[PDB]
Amino acid sequence: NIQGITKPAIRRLARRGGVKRISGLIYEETRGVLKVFLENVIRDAVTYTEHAKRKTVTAMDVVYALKRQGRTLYGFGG
Amino acid sequence: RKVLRDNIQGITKPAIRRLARRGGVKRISGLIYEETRGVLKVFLENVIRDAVTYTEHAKRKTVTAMDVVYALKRQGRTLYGFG
Amino acid sequence: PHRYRPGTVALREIRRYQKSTELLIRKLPFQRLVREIAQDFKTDLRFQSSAVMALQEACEAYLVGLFEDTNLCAIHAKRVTIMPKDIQLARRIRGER
Amino acid sequence: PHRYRPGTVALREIRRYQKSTELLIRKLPFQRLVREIAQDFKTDLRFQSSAVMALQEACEAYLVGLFEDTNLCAIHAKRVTIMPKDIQLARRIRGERA
Amino acid sequence: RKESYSIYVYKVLKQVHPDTGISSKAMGIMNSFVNDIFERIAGEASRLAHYNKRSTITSREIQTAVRLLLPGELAKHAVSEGTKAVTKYTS
Amino acid sequence: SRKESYSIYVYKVLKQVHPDTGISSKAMGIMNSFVNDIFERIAGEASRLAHYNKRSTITSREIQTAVRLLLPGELAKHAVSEGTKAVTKYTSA
Amino acid sequence: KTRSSRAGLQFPVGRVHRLLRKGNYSERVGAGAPVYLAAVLEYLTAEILELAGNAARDNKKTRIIPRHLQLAIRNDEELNKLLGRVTIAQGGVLPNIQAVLLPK
Amino acid sequence: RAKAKTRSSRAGLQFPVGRVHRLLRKGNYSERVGAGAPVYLAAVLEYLTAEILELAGNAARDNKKTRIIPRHLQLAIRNDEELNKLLGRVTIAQGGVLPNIQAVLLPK
DNA sequence: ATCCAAATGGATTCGAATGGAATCATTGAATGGAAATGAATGGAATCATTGGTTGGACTCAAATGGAATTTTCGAACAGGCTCAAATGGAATCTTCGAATGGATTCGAATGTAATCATTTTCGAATGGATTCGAATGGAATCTGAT
DNA sequence: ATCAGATTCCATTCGAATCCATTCGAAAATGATTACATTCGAATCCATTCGAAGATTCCATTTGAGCCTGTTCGAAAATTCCATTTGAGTCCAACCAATGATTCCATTCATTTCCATTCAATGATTCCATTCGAATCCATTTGGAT
Repeated sequence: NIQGITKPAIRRLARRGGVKRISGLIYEETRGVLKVFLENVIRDAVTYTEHAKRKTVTAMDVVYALKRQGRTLYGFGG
Repeated sequence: RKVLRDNIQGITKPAIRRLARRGGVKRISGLIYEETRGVLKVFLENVIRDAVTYTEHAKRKTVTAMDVVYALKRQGRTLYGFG
Repeated sequence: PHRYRPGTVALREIRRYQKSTELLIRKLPFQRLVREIAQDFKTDLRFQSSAVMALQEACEAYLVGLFEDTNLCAIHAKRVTIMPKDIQLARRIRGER
Repeated sequence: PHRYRPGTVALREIRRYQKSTELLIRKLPFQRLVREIAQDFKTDLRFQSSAVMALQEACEAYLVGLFEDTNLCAIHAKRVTIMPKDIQLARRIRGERA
Repeated sequence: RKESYSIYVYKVLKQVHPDTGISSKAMGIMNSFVNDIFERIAGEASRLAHYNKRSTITSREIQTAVRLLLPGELAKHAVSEGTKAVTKYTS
Repeated sequence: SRKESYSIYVYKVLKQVHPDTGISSKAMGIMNSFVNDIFERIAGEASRLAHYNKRSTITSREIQTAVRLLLPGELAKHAVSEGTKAVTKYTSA
Repeated sequence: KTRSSRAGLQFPVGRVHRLLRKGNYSERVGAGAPVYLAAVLEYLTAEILELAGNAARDNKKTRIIPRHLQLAIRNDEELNKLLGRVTIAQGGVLPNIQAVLLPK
Repeated sequence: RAKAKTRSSRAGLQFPVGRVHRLLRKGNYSERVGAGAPVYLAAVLEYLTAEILELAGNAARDNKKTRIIPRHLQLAIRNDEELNKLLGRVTIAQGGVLPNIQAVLLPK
């Protein structure tokens, strides 16, 4: 599913970040870093869900996870 | 006392040079030595303010090493050994 | 046949996306990616829709800031183009690696 | 007569300092710089010796790590020499600036 | 059941600006902001009491907290309205 | 004029791993900072945990989820071990 | 009869007093602290909402949307410091293009 | 009456379970503290202490010295990958750095 | 491929400051018998989440064509390395002077603990709305070429 | 630079629709009000502790000279990667049904909190013993020039 993150979507993400020109090796390197990030969040998030003795990951779990990581997210309730 | 003036010049070109060595720098541009003193100054200000703020809340006139420790821990530089 | 050169309508799509808040990554592919990454941690898990949305906001935001820092790295090397080497310098200075 | 070419006592002392823990900034100058920065923030202050020492350890650590990140910026731009441009890129990615 | 700052974000919104109303997702952002800052201030306050071995949080601690958390001019306006609000409370 | 430290316990554990070796007073200091730092991280994360789930008490379950969150990888796994060991051994007599 | 009106605030001093007790910050909470805090919260809310509304109809929209909040936060330098490590959902970024990359 | 011994012995720990419990009580972490928490925690602290002290003792006997000084502790942390993450944002007094020289700066 | 000169370790040596035990206090675990909570334990409704299915629409993957940016490669201008002399002022020692901490008390003024009896904020629909998303007409800028 | 032709904003109305703001009967808190429990503003008194200075030794800091080499400028070659068409598909997106899973009670037992009352674990002091921070000196490099 990591290939569901397309070449266009990575390009747009580079646009909003103000990048002129993309190496060909970037999209995979991009896809790498996202994965690490997306793992590290979910693990922590998933840990929160398991402590709660729940099987459904609440958006508050993701909020606590991100706050632990040091990427603080506003608008989802914390 | 005496008047304190221009002590950022106590951070010499040699001392900045050693600091670049232990950090793994082969060659140092000439414009670095002042720029170093730029950033050091900033760093040492932002800590000391916080340090002194702790010292003031304690209603003390003497800055303790623990005030520097709380200060740095605030900054996100945690320091060991002076606790 | 009068049509555009290298790079400038790149700049043009840059300012337009920079002007919007729209989620750039296609949503459900991302959701599938979240679910597969998650099951490898624990199975039989479900996600609040808001939770997937939150993870997408975080994921694109992270990617945006990293592309900023990357581009600063590329320009710093006198080149104009982001290379894996730039992403890696960005993330090593950031203390992520 | 002698002696060694450009680059040789560079690498020699990099090895020299990396092997030690000694504080590289001279002690008493650094002490004044602290008393000056502190006084012109707040006046009639006193300092535990330990508190200055703590400040100097923290400052030298901070600076050495920043020189590392800097040297990687030079090497990324293909040079061998740290430039102010490097220090400012280092501190910008570090989240200390823009 | 259960809580939000929305009614207060709204009151303050049109006391400062009679111009506008507030949208639900923007109201969310304002809520996450209030909550975040609350947590920062009170944490720094509790650390302060602890470092000094005091068992109670007073306006003094909230003040030193604000000087630590808030940058510069933002901090001084915050210390200001803090001491104002407290003094008018004592009346 | 007397203060707490972890020195004796750091010391004992020192004589378990390396019976031939000493520890300098400044090195012991760094170790005290280490214990106290990690204590604070563990307990803070546990406190957040209990609060997010609306419970009034930190239990070994909280300390453990804390440890899984704070500690990286294999370090975390070995810590959960020595912990749950010590707790079961405690609950029996 | 409120403590919030007796302090002249819209923010709820009473609630802040409860949260200070139930947040495990200290065993006791002085009577002046929730007021000072609720105050600093009201001010910070207010300064934000001001910059946000102006950002809102400088695009001539009768509502503050998270985009407006992000413009407000990221343009004011001191707020940008306070919130540097926060991500605002639906925020976007500021339009910025490094010069070296502009035409001619 | 009956002769006590410590809770540190009943879990077989060198670390002071009682003290850890006290600090958990006096630190405003929660209104009450389960009896298992100071135990698990004193375990994690004693374990981490122990792992550090081993890696440091090794750096100390690789440098031909019978006593652990902060330099060794810095060596121990910065070579072991996971400790290096755990302490990433920590600075060790009198720690030194690790010897490292980028490839590109070496004679050609 | 070889000779010179420092330089590089690192072996051995002798003062000494820095350990690491022993001895008394005493602060603080630990004990133990009641006094409150808290955590399931089953026990039940309402949710949110998954789940397919099945239309349209962008949205996406390749393939080509060449316009520019990256690497290379080579000169040349030059900034920073490397060296040695000149003495400054840092490091070190030891001493005192008294401002300011910091343990010990002893007390009003403050915050807490209930416990009711009002007041409020949340909820959740219902009646104006503000904006999304089209539609063009014209700058607006981009463009191959006079 | 204008000419002088496509796109592309880029705004000024347009018609729907997805929401904000307002009104509305209850949980859920907030405020008062005695009446405790206690925190730490007030206050001497003892002692670390820093602060300042004065002196001499020599350790590095400073300053300037020559020159080797990396930084930059430029020009050329190589290619990676921009733009667009076409065509194929996988993303929206709409309810739409059913059922796991959260979630609110409501008992009882188990756990955790108190509060004194002794019993060890512990935490400064002296009181000695021992790593090791400074010295010399040989031997092994290790560079840079014939």
